[PDB]
Amino acid sequence: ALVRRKGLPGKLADCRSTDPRKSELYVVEGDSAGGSAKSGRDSMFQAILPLRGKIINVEKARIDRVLKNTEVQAIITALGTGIHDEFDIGKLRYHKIVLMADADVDGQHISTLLLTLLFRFMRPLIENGHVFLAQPPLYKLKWQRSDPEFAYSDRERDGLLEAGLKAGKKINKEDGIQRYKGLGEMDAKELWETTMDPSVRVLRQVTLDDAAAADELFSILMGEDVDARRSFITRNAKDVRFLDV
Amino acid sequence: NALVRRKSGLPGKLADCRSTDPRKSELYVVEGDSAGGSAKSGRDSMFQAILPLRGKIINVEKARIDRVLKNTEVQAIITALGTGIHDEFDIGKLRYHKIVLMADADVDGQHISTLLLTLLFRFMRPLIENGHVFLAQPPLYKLKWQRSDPEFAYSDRERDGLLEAGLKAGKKINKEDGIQRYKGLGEMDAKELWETTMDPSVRVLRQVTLDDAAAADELFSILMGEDVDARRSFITRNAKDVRFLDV
Amino acid sequence: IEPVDIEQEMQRSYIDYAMSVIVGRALPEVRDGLKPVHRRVLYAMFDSGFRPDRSHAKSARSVAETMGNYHPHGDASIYDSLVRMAQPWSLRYPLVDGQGNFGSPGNDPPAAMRYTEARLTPLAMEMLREIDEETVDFIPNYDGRVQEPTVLPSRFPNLLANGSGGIAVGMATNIPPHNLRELADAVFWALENHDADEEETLAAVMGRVKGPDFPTAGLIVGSQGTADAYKTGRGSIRMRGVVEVEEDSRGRTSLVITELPYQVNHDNFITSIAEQVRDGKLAGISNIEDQSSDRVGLRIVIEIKRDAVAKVVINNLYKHTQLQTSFGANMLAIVDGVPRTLRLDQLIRYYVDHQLDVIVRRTTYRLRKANERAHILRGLVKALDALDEVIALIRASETVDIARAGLIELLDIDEIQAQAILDMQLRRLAALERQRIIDDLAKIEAEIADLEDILAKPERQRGIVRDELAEIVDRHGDDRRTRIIAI
Amino acid sequence: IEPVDIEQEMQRSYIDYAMSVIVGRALPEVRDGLKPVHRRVLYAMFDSGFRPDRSHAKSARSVAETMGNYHPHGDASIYDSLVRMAQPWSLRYPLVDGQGNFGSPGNDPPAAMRYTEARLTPLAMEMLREIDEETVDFIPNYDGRVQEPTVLPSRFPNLLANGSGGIAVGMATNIPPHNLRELADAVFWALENHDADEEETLAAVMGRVKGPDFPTAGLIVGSQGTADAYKTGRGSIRMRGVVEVEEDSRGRTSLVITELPYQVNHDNFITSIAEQVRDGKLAGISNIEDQSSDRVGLRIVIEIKRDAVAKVVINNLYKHTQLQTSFGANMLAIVDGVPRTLRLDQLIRYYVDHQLDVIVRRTTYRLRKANERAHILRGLVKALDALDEVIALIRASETVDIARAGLIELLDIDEIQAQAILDMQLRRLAALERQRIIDDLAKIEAEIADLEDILAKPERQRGIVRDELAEIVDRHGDDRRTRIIAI
DNA sequence: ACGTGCATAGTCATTCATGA
DNA sequence: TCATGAATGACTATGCACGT
Ligand SMILES: COc1c(N2CCN[C@@H](C)C2)c(F)cc2c(=O)c(C(=O)O)cn(C3CC3)c12
Ligand SMILES: COc1c(N2CCN[C@@H](C)C2)c(F)cc2c(=O)c(C(=O)O)cn(C3CC3)c12
Ligand SMILES: [Mg+2]
Ligand SMILES: [Mg+2]
Ligand SMILES: [Mg+2]
Ligand SMILES: [Mg+2]
Repeated sequence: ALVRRKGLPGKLADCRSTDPRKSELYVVEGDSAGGSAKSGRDSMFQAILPLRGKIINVEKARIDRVLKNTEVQAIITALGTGIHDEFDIGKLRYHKIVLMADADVDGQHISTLLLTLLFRFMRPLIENGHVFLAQPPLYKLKWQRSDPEFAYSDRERDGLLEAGLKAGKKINKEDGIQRYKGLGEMDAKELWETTMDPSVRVLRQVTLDDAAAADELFSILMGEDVDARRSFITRNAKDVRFLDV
Repeated sequence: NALVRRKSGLPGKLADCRSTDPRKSELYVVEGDSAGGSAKSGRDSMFQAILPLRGKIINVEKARIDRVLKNTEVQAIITALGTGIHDEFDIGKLRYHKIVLMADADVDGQHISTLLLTLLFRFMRPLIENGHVFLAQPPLYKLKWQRSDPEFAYSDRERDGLLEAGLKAGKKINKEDGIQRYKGLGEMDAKELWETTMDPSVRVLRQVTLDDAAAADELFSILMGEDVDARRSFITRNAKDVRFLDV
Repeated sequence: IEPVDIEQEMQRSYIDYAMSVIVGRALPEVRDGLKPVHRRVLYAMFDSGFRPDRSHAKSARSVAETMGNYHPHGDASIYDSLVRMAQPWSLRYPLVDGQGNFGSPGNDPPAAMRYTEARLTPLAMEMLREIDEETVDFIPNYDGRVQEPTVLPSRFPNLLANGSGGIAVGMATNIPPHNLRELADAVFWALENHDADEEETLAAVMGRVKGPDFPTAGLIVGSQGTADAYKTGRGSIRMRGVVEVEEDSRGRTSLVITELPYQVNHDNFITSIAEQVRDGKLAGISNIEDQSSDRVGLRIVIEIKRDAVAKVVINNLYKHTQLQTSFGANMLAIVDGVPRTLRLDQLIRYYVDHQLDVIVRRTTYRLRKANERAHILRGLVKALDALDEVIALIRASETVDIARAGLIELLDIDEIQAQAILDMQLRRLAALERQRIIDDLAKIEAEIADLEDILAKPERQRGIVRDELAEIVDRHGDDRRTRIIAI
Repeated sequence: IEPVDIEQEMQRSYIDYAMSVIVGRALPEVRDGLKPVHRRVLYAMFDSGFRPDRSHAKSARSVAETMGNYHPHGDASIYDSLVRMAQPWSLRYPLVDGQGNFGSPGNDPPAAMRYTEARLTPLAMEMLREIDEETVDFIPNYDGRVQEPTVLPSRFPNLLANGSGGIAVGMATNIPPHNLRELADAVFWALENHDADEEETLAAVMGRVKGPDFPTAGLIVGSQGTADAYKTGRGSIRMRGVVEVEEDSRGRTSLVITELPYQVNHDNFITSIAEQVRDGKLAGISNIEDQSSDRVGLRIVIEIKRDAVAKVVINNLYKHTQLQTSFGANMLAIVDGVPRTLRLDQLIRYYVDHQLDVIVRRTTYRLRKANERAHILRGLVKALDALDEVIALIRASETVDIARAGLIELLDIDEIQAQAILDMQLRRLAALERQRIIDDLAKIEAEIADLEDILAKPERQRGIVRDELAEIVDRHGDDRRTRIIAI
């Protein structure tokens, strides 16, 4: 068990449960989303750490400069674990680290920067499956009489729309289907019922299979060598759609 | 008497002049970062310095002295003027013999003026007595004639007059672009500020005079003091006749 | 260089500031209860079409439109004012429907402009109802490009309903919010008893407006302060949150606070208790835990020691925290451009007067427009009776001016009416279409008589205010939230 | 809970980000030389009517309109982008007419959004010329509420004219600005010699485009870097400011710098000299004085010591300051959704291709619309020829549908034409108006013949681009600013 | 001394590629 | 290390009146 704040980051909205095994840390993109998350969370088991701006690339940046970064310090301090050789998983204050970013490309980018921080400084967190990715909603179907439905893809949107119409439900063509362009646009209720309610949230657990292969990929994509990254993108972007086919 | 100007121990916001002679130097105390920015560009850097003030100035009549001296904006003014305050006031160390207060023509500019004048009268009174304090009158309108040079007006009356004269003279204005109305110094560019408030051959300045010191002391205390009732009754009593002060 | 005396300058400048702040910034107009920033935001959104019948527009658009046309000030503080009008814990009857993060009753700030969307609420739509029928005076905006309303129709007593708080110069206002249904009863009485004097009117209205009704629910303790505010325009109203004592399996007791008095920051409230316990001020308290969530609302759990009495700790909380705190009522509003402290009957009466004005002006506008339509229709009917001649005339005319000038002479008609004949489509020459013109004339002439009748009968005018308001209250009225108890 | 491998996640996410930045953020479209934010700002202002034929609108309104409809991002950085497009030292041909404080070439920041106004410039109006005539593909915006343009008509070669700089992922662009008149000659040649191969075209275009033309004037030293950039798509162009030696009366020689190379901050430049004289590494300098003003422009006076040679100090300034600095040209642009390094002949050709597309599409749209009106006019003429009959028929109809159906039978007419006859006003039955309908039909049929001719002849299409562009250059073209000198 | 609400924005830190 | 330019906003201080 570990004490919760009521010596940690000022931005951290800690949970109430003193058991790390039961605790969760939502690492959130933006002050707005973090604000809404802090309200819609279950304050018993869920803590919120809002991150502001693009995270520093630990692959490119010098070590000392990374340690001066306020956002990195917030993560390292909140997780309770050390870094590199001074890493001690025993001091992990949350056994669930959920990264929650916008569905847009900049959210994807922030994910890669966080995953790079985690893989380089705190790898065991990934290896032991403590790192997760929350999948935010993209659409909210607002039926005239029925309860509203959330969709996490264009396909699901079309499906839920089709099903509802077939079921005799109706939507306004004005209000209609609200499209989310980021977590910052959501209120507390919406975030709870789509990303934080454990009975409905869509989390993805980050697994690490080939460490050596991962090491190389991280260095290529995140490293200082532009040429390697340039050729990699031109080589593999053409086939990004077919990774899971 | 000459004093060094900052060039690459004075306020960071201060855009000092080049002339080391206070007798020939001027300090423009400006409302807002935008206006101060434009002034810094449109000024004559030889004789004119700019000190932008941000936000409403602290009321030295209400706040205790220690709190006033901790205020960054007051510190900027006191430091830029070079003179001390109260008993340690030394006019010999005055860095500018013209202290031009330049605020928006709007109501909030008037308020900042009273706050600055309250600072000056209470901390550095001799600056007022010796006529080193001035008030810049910003333009309200810019008439943009189709073919002729643009004209500036400092009142509704002057606007009407210049409009009538020009039309009578055969000049013409568009009904779209037409007469631009200034709602504050921040809306002006560098050129406009120069040609209406900073060009010494065209600027409209008012020199602050101090006749009855005891009467001034009383008025300052009523309007700016902690006593609300006195202020309330004063306003209700005299606001009715504000229009007729100069009739 | 012109000389100016410091006394003249100071007096002139400060009075100019004080007066505009008083009349044109900090204090509400008695008729609609709105400050200039409020009125200009709402009208901007209204004119922009950001209405409940369409999806939320980005709130930046409401701010920018307000800035560009009506309110020559900063986008930041304008956004703040818009945000406030959308918070259910700030306004008893929100005027802005906000979509997104608009903050919390605690220290959680609202999201930035970019993240939020906004539109007018249905009640705000009643603030602006028929504003386009010359129901209120308009004046030119800050640069004369466009017109803005001096006051809104305000078809519900918004000042009393949503209240107002404002710091001016030499004075300040602090009007609490009230229950719409109770205010309606007061208005209904004022309309029926339109001749009743101030003494009777105050008694009647005070009986119907039981007291302020805060959006945060809670409690009002006592009746004197409420009575003082309505009779004097000044009064101290004691508020309380709601506390419910819970027992534990061990047998430990805990206090659960689920409501707080109006305008008490939840986070500051918790911090204050924390800072007083650890400091050794509120003994008997064992533990403070905020079990609040978006689903259970406010829920502050105060576990107390075994050697502690629940009411003793509760009384200590009343004494040393804002769990019990007073609302300093000061009924200040602008009346005809002048700040005035008002009795409750004066607030109701001035509002009723505004409504009657709106209804008479609306009627006047409709009557004028009806006559214009009737005037043109009469012209068309004349053309139809001599349609063979009218067409032959226009055809044989070399121009349209010759045709028009001829029509004036042919049918003994105005130029406006003649122009309408010319603008008439061949569609309207069909049998049934000719008939609709006739019936429309008959239709309008009936409407004109109705309208003339309304203007001639103050009884009907009052009846309209009543009926229309009643419809609004039936539709948008809600239960009382703040409970009133005795000492 | 679904499992995902870190390599899969990293590769997909980073590639998705890189591709969007590359194609949809940092790099210019070759056809109009615009990044998405630019295009969306300009179209927002355009659609909002913020044009030169109207007064400057508050810039907040342009930002909010861009933000609310097209660009789902923050108000701050959008305003930055709008401001930059209005600065004469940033854009060689400004696309935004700014009113107020938009900053300076030094460290003086622009005024905040609230203080400034903005509208489109006449040239920006040429970017958007006839965009409403189906001249460019439109797509739905970020939420499908409205349509936005994929590219602008760009009736002058904007990419080369205003240049572009952008940092993407895996690559970056740096295209310098050019003199419009020189670019026009290049285009004129490309149009005349439309069959010329790349080798000839590159030679011809390089002869007419003498080199970059920076808004900040200054000097270009040498020709190799310019040639490399046009032949390779990459090249290092040596820039210099302008220095004028002045001799005082007391024998005090001083260097007067009146121009600086592109993208050199005036204040940073002065600071750099000062700090290297602090740190003695520019000996020979006696005093540094910034005599700049809004009236004389840039004027930095560097008084040098008496035992110092002017030319030695100037070379020292060239070496150790940005008085001489190189422009790293990298001609990267998006071509058909793909990033590509382009030769100067490719940049011109791709632009000419775009212009021809625009003119052909415009012509097609006009031809379609011409046919529609002609189609309706043919109906009207039939009605006029049998005018007596038309009226009698409509009269006897119980509805307008019976009247219409009859008109079809009477004159052998479509449903569209008969409807148009029905919508016709009695105004047009006057003599001159009947004649006007006749002549209008004759006019359109003449226009249709012209339009058909254009589509059938590539010669005319090229001629249209030439003549229209020439008109634009004659009106908005200016002198060269950057002087080109040899080693 | 703190809360209130309408008034009077620059500063702060990263990604990303490239050349000094 | 710095500039470039579109991308990812909270914090900071006064006026003003009034009540704990
Ligand atoms: C809070 O993050 C930001 C920062 N900083 C503030 C200090 N901590 C760093 C991590 C981020 C900034 F120094 C500028 C901006 C901006 O200029 C800006 C903008 O919209 O222009 C947006 N953001 C935040 C993350 C989106 C900014
Ligand atoms: C620069 O002045 C301001 C300040 N401060 C910053 C620190 N120094 C003090 C003197 C003023 C502030 F802490 C907030 C605001 C604001 O919140 C604000 C707004 O538009 O809401 C406008 N301004 C400036 C003077 C107009 C503000
Ligand atoms: Mg986002
Ligand atoms: Mg102002
Ligand atoms: Mg603010
Ligand atoms: Mg920014």
